[PDB]
Amino acid sequence: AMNTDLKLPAGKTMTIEDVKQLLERYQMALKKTGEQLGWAYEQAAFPYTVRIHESVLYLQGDGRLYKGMAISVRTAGEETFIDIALPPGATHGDKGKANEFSKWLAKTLGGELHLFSGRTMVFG
Repeated sequence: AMNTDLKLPAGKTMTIEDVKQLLERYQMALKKTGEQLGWAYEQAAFPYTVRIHESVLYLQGDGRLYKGMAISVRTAGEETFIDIALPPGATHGDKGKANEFSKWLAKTLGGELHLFSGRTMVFG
C-alpha cells in the first residue's frame, strides 16, 4: 500500500549488497544502544561508592535517594557472619538494595540469612 524513499546524494551509487551491509550496521547501532541501556541498569542497581576503613566496608549512596550502609565480618565462637548495617537515616532505596545484595550473597555462599524484616531464609 505505501512507500518511503531516500534520494541519495548526487554521484553516490548503491547496490543491494551495500544495502544489506547497511542493515547489518543498523543492527550494530541498535546493539550499542542496548549496551547503553544495560549500563544504565548497572548504575541504578548499585548506586554506591565503596570504601574500606578499619576492616569495615562503607557504601556511600549516590544522590538524595540513597544514604548508604556498612558491611563487616563477625565471628562468634566457630561461627562466621556477614553483617549489613543500615544507619539511622537509611532510605527506602537503601533498604531495598541491602535486601537485594543480601539475598544474592546468601545464594552465592550458602548459609542462613536473617533479614531485617524478621524473615529467615536457609540455603543448604
